[PDB]
Amino acid sequence: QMSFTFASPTQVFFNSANVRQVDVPTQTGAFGILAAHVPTLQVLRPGLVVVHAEDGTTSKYFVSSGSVTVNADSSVQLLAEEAVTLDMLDLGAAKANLEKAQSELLGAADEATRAEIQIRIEANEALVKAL
Amino acid sequence: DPAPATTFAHLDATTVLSRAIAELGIYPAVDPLDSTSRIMDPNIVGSEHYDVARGVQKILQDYKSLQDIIAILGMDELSEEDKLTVSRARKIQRFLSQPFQVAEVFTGHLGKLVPLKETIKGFQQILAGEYDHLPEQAFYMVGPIEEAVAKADKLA
Amino acid sequence: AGVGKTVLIMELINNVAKAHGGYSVFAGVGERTREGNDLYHEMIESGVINLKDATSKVALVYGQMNEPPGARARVALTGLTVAEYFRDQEGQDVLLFIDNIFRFTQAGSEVSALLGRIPSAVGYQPTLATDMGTMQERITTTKKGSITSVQAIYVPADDLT
Amino acid sequence: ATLKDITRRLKSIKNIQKITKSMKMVAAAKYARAERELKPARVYGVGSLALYEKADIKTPELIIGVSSDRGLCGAIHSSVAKQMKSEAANLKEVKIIGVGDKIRSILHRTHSDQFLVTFKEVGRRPPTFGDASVIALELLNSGYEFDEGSIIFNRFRSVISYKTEEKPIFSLDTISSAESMSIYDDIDADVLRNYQEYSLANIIYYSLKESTTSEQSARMTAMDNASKNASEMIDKLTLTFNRTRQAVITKELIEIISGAAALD
Amino acid sequence: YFRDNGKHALIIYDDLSKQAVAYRQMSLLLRRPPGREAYPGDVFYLHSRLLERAAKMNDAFGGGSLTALPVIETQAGDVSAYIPTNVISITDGQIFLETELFYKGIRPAINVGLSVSRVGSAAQTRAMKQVAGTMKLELAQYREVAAFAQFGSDLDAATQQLLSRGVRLTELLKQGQYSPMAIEEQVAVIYAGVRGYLDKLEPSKITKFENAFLSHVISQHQALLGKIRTDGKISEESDAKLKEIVTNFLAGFEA
Repeated sequence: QMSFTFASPTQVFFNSANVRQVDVPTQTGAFGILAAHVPTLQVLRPGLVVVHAEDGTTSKYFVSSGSVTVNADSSVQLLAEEAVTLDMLDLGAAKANLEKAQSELLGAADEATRAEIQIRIEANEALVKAL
Repeated sequence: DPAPATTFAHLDATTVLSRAIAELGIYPAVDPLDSTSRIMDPNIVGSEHYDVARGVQKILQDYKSLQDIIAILGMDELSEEDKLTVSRARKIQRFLSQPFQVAEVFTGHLGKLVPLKETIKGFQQILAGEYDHLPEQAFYMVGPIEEAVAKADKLA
Repeated sequence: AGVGKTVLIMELINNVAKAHGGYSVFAGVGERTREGNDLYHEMIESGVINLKDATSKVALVYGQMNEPPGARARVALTGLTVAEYFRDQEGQDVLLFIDNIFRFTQAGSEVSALLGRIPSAVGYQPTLATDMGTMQERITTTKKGSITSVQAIYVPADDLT
Repeated sequence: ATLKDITRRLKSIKNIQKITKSMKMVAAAKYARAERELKPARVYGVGSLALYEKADIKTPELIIGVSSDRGLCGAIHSSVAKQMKSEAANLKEVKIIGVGDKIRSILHRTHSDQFLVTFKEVGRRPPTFGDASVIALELLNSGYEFDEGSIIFNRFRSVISYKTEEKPIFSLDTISSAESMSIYDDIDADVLRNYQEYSLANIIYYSLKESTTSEQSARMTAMDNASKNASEMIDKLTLTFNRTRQAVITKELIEIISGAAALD
Repeated sequence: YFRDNGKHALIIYDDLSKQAVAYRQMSLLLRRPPGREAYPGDVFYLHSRLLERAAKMNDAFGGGSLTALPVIETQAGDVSAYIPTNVISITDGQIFLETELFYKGIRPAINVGLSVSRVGSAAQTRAMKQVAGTMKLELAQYREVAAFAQFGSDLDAATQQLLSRGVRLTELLKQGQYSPMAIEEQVAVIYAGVRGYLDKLEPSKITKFENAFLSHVISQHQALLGKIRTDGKISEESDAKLKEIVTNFLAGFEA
């Protein structure tokens, strides 16, 4: 088991819940968080939290960013800046956003500009993943 | 009241025993912003007296100004220097509290009488904030400042 | 009032009068004719005013504002006097409704004025007290009944001492 | 001070009193709001501390306190003001940061010189993560990092208590790189920093919220006492009132009687 | 004379205060002990004696009346004054006016809170009564919550409504100088507000509405107005009719 604390500022989704495993889009990339945990620190990327709750059921989220905190403990802490269930996101919009993102990039011309835009692209695209 | 009002003209030293103060328990119960003496002067009785007093008179005077705002507000969100000073003013107040040798029966307390110098000293010190790391009540019903000191120990 | 203060009063008048065989006096002190008029009708209305039998539980005395103060000044005493009748003679434990005795007081003060008297504080009639003492001391329980007072009182300027 | 004067008093005092209560409710309402809102936060922020909670850090070396923008609440300010300074002697790279300004307004005396930056608005606008990030962000860019950073905030506990609490902020990846902290991670002084980062925001958010929660109840409280205080005073005046009130009359009546016993 | 001629007359005593002065003066000149504030004792009595003569008779007199509007004018921030005291005890309620509202523009500017008709309903129309009970209520709480007029944002919506609503009602009790109305209209305009159609509207537009609306109903629902003038209550029919009118009108007005 792993006590998964999955929370965002806004809410706690899982709170030290004996979830078997959670698959996260750390900025490391993907990652399959299992029952006990490494002392490891991870950074969250825009991708999904799929919370394989020790019961077969798994909840989905897309998380933008934040941290997973990977304890020596079986306690796993997803502190997502925001991780939302995709439920509250909209595909149509996603497209529109991505379009914009892609539109913007083209005039993004300071590294930072590019980068942020790219965040949008990347992000928006990454919403499209599961939207 | 016209009667006293007139009277003042004839006075040279005014002793106002102040019931408010009395209510503060204090015996001495005077209020010297009231109790004034024509002959209280930087002149007649030294400026030290006057000044040490003026600071006091002042501080008190200010304090007097403050208690009312404080009455609502407390001094809580009101400047600490003031807090200090207020407390000091008060301490000075307390330090003025002085036992009655005659009325040891009445007071319990055993009279004190303090020659001038130790008087000066006292205020100057308290004024120096030197004393102030101390309890207010330490200053209560003292004799010379030492006695407050003594008392401070006895407290803490 | 109009809460049914007066009603409450009526109910009370009823209750004692009933329950003890007691009775009531209504002394309309500096009475507003208007209110007593209104009221009149209310008792009538309430039927506590019995008119077939005027065996209402109350004898009504009204001593309105419009009457000279000098007159108004006395009406309680009057009431008292009746009530003594009822008390002693009629054995009764009278309820004395005095309404508004403050207005009595006030009348006293007016009275004083005319009487040119040096009066009590704020100009209040001097003898307010002495008047009161003898009167208030008249109100009591004998051993033949009691004259129990219910006093409507208006606290002047809502000021009390 | 004729009745008039007094009325000036009275009038306004009612108002005050009233106000206090009104404002009280207002405050209390906010306070309530903070309380609820504190819930996820508690988790979240407790979360923030995760690592650290699972991991001691040190330095031979961002002292920062957290306050509200405004007073008219408890001794929140006083505490922090105090306790930052209370520290401040001890440490090398002495530099201080103040979030809120009821600390800027008290811790300013010579913190006019030892602040690094200071932050304005806190409450009167409920704290957010969003915000937390903001203040966090620029905070980074600055050559002050840890002198060992500490964060001083009001840990709410209950409406009866908060504790100005403090934690230390290891604003160095580096020793976190060092130590056994070396293998509390087993994965980069990069992302470290980007957590060091993130947790600074998380905590900031957190802190902010605690701070404000504490404050809001203190203000609420503050409004309580005052208005009672108000009440008694009114009462006292009211005597003074009538008395004098009559006094007038009396004096005047005097004047009448006398002047009517002594007209031309 | 009118009263006894069954008829109903209205006397405006504007004002006994000045009379009192004169009289006092008179008294004093009479070298008589006067009373409080140098004013006579019977200046009440005098007047009590006067004012009791303003009355509504029984039927025997044709039921007549003399309706009295005595005036005593606020003692520039006081009314504790003797004569007021008196009068207060005499009159059958009292209309406290305060300037401030006037100054706010809130005209009329009454200190309603203190204003009283010790009577009330006998002096009413059901039409009015039916709503007015409630109105009184709406003000009452509103006054209570007007307490916290500062804001209330930071508190509940209900009460925020009450404040808005209240403010709206204020507009309804507002009236210009040389602008008196008649009853149905009055209730009419109250109905809208009391049906809270205008909460969305802001006070400024209330007035605006009201006129327009008024003139509107005057035009169209003149039909209805004849009836209402008749009806003495508000009629179910009228309610709906009114409402429908209103809603539509409202819709136009707001539009």
